[PDB]
Amino acid sequence: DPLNDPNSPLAKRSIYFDFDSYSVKDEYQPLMQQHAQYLKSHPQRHVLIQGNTDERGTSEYNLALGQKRAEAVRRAMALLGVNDSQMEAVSLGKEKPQATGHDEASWAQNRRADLVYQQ
Repeated sequence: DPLNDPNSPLAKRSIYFDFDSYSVKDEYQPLMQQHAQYLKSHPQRHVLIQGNTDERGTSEYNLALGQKRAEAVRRAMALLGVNDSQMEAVSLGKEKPQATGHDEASWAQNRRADLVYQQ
């Protein structure tokens, strides 16, 4: 399975965002296409799409922002013909920071949406 191959273009599972943005930049079209193709061709495969934010701003603000990030990714794959039934958009807000520093580098790493492929 390509989903288990670390050299497959499918190994890349994170989309990053600008400050305060939920726009999925153009550079991510081929990655969305790769994942979409995998999904459409494997009807049984389910992906959890988790939106994350950096720590700046309110708990509620960043929960809402994280949601919009996960939805932006789902939507981009929706548009490529993936069934809604294989996709779930959720938000972790600022609660699961991947980098734990308090600077531009850590924040940028946390303004992120991950494709979490289900067992």
